Amino acid sequence: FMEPYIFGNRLGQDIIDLDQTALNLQLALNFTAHVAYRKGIILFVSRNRQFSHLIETTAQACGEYAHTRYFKGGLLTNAQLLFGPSVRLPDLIIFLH
Amino acid sequence: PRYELALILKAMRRPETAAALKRTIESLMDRGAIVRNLESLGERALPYRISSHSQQHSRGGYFLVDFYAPTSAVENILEHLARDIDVVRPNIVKHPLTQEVKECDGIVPVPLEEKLYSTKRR
Amino acid sequence: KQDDEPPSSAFIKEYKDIIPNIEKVDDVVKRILSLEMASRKEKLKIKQEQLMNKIVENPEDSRTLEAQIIALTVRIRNYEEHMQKHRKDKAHKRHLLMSIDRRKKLLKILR
Amino acid sequence: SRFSLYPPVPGQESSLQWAGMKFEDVPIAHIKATYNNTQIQVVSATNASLARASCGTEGFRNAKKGTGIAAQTAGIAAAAKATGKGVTHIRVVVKGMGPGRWSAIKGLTMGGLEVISITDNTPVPHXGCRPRKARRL
Amino acid sequence: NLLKKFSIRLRVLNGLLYKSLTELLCTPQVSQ
Amino acid sequence: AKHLKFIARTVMVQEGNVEGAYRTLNRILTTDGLTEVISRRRYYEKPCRRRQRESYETCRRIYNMEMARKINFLMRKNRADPWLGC
Amino acid sequence: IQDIFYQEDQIRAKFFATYGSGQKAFDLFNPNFKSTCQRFVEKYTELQNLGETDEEKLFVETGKALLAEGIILRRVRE
Amino acid sequence: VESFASMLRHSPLTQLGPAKDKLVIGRIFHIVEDDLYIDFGGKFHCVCKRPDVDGEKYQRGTRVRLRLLDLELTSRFLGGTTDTTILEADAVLLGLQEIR
Amino acid sequence: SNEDLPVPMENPYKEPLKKCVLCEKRVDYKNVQLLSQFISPFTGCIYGRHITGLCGKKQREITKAIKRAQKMGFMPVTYKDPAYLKDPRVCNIRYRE
Amino acid sequence: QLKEQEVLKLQEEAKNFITRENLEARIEEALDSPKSYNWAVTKEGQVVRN
RNA sequence: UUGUUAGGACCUAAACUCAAUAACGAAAGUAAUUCUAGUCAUUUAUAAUACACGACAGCUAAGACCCAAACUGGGAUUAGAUACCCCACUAUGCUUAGCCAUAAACCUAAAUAAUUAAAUUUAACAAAACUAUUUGCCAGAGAACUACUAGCCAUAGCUUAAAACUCAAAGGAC
Ligand code: FES
Ligand SMILES: [K+]
Ligand SMILES: [Mg+2]
Ligand SMILES: [Mg+2]
Ligand SMILES: [Mg+2]
Ligand SMILES: [Mg+2]
Repeated sequence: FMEPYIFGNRLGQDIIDLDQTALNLQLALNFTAHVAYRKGIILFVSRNRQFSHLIETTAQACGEYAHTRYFKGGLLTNAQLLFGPSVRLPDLIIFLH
Repeated sequence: PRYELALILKAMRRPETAAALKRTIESLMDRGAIVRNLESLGERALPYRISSHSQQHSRGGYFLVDFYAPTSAVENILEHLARDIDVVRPNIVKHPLTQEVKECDGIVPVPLEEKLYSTKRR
Repeated sequence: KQDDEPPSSAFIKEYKDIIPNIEKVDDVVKRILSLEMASRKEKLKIKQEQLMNKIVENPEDSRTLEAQIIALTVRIRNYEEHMQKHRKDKAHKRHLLMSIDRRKKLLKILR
Repeated sequence: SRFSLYPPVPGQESSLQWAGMKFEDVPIAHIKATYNNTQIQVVSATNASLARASCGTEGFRNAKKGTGIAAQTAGIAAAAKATGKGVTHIRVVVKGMGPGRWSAIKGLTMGGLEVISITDNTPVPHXGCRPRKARRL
Repeated sequence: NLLKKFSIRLRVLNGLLYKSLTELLCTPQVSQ
Repeated sequence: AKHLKFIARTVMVQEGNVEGAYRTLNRILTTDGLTEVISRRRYYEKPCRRRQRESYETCRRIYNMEMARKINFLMRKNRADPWLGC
Repeated sequence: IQDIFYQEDQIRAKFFATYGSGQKAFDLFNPNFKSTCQRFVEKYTELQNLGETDEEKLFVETGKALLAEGIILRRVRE
Repeated sequence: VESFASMLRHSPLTQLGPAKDKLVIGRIFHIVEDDLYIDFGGKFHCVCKRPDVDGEKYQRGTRVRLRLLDLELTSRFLGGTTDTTILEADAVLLGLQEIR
Repeated sequence: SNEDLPVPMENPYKEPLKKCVLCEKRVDYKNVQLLSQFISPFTGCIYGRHITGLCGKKQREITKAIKRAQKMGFMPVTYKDPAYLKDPRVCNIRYRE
Repeated sequence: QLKEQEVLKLQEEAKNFITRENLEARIEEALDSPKSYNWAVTKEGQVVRN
């Protein structure tokens, strides 16, 4: 499902068309701004441990939330049990990985 | 066709060996052959003890005779040479030069996936 | 038997038309390239070529039904000679009966 | 300038001599190690019998006749008869793959004979005689 | 496929198994 | 029987180390497969069983070699944790 | 997926086969880095613009031009 | 504004061609004991061992020389529909780069 | 459209396939010196293609030449002739530890 | 052209074929000069004639 | 009798390594070497009441006989084994002429030309799925690889193959 976005194969290494990235990134950044404008909750999520501290530092700088640790089963589908009766779930989840 | 004879002869002195190679090559001609070349490979020790005509042999003279003959003559030639008392072991084969070394690009990798499906499925 | 059997002095099909052009060739060289110093397969390529000329209007074409039928008559007569010596060869006995059946099928389409 | 595992080549000249004897002359110790009995015979290089022994001749019987210690005793016994006859160096041709294959060679060493080489002549047919049927147990 | 694929009588079996395993361990057949 | 005696399957004893010579001769006769041949040739193995075994041995080797390859492909990644604490 | 092969690659392949990689080390952090091979391909192109049609002529002439520049090209068959 | 196609054609990584047995300059960014994580400008970093000679010289930020082998270590194993990647590159550390 | 777009072509940097030691070399039953390089010094047994390193074609060529030589009184069967023990080592086999 | 050359080569080669007239003389030349078909290859695939 | 024999005879039977190979043949089947003969073009699928073949085992006649070996005999075993184990030996495995036509003869996959998308595990396990074409075959289970009929160097056989009867299951994968 990624072959649409691949510019080609440079000697075994797939290259990503940066023109499709620019269009898609424009849409994603615009969407992320309107959600933040409306005071929605944004949660950054990644399991890459090299960038765990960077992503937690980014979320703190933005004013948003980060979950870079082991993700518990039911965190979103069973939030009321895990967090409390009136827990407000995120309005947007950004998957850096 | 073109046949390569491999004639192991009894270890003898040159006078008698030359007589053995004249009698042999004459037989090829008597069977309708056209002898092309005669080569010697030297006297040496046999790889094992060959027993011919009620005598055990440990040393023999190796010779090659390149020749042409009809396909029907190959059988008669070997039959006649087997009755000669100075012939340890005659073997006629098709001449190697008539067969030409094939051309190869290299070793093409065969995948392991296609080696286990063969071994199991059949 | 058949009316025509290639002579032993005939050249093989590769050099059949080349040796005549050469001005002078030795008797030995002619004997090496004759049908005497060739396999039975070579003698059959000469039998087939003779039949194609004597029957087919265009002997250059070998894909016509008449040419394919001629190719199978040479094989059939070859297998019959084989089976006269190898009386218990069951693989070639199958080859003989399958060529006969193939010829009959082609003769039907030709008709 | 190194030792060669490969034996000397018969019909050539070599610098290896044992007790003023060439390789072709050193007597031969024929060990037939079967799964029941281990026999031993020592012969001169002209094929003349000098010593003979086996687990049976030592006095072992039935199952004990086919152990490691039984062949060791047979080797020591073969050495003693050979040592009396005038043998110091032996070429060990060990046929068979039984329990006393090695022990018979160890007994010969303990008995005062010096092994210079170890050959193997276990029969291996190249296609031969149909072996007996597998035992159902 | 491959990944999925991968009294008197006891006296006779006890003695013979011993008689055979001793031979397997007297050579490198199992391992060096 | 017709060949020359003492050339085939013959090792030479170095400095009276008669055990070392024997232990090398066994490694030779085993690497060449004579040991397995002599063992199996004691009783008749029927052609149908011979093919089933040789097929199983081939497939077993291929599986072990690939599993060994994977264990060695990740041999380098087994190192101290660079991102300890995160 | 299209294999990405530019026309310079024909020249670059010959350069690596004849001289290997330039003894100077590639610096992939400099966005405008010019390697020994990239200068070879720039000169090879310049000569080809003049109209030389023989590949052998363009390959040996480019080596001479770089030699004048002072670049150390070793024709390492090993 | 230059197009992406132009950027790729003239990119240093495109000029390198095949990365086997090539020479590149890397930078140490992370050190764990005697293991050096070196960025050579590619997608994945490599991990080398601190050489016995001049070990103290290999500190963070130190530019070094490398001989690339693979840009990514990946291999397909029996019963796998995709390649297994360790998210790492292969290179041989040759030594420090002379500042000059 | 774009001059910088990639051009279809066969891989310039393609690496030549790996040949065997006997690739494009005649294998004759009378060249017992070459034949002896693929048998065992002690038993004389033919080595497999995982030891000789030959391809399928040349492995069969050597096999047919050894058997013909052994059957025609040129080569021994139960060992390697001592006169070829000095020749180079081509087979990946170490009897000594 | 190829077949004409092959015929001409064979005719040139046929000059040196053995016959009843030169049999004894050719036998002695062969005996005087032994031939060797032996040669060996290295791990690099290089012939090593001795 | 045994061991050894770089002693003689014999040429019975079977073909180590190669073979970690996957070739050939319609299937059965086929791998010691050499030589001879030899596989090949029908567009393709589709055939019996015809023709030709058909592992192993078995019969007929004359040979062969190294070894193996139903069976038979002797020795052990056990509360007793016609068993499993040991020894001896036979039909037989081999050859040359005739017959027998049977295997889980199964890759348990009919033979062909497609496609890899139909937002298709379309039960589950096997071997990803599916379409088109032609023939053969199947229609709950036992009765039944049976009875009878017919064909056949077969004569307890082989192929073809029911009914009464009795039940509400039989059967498959997990
Ligand atoms: S790789 Fe070419 S013949 Fe072996
Ligand atoms: K009994
Ligand atoms: Mg026989
Ligand atoms: Mg032929
Ligand atoms: Mg009998
Ligand atoms: Mg009826």
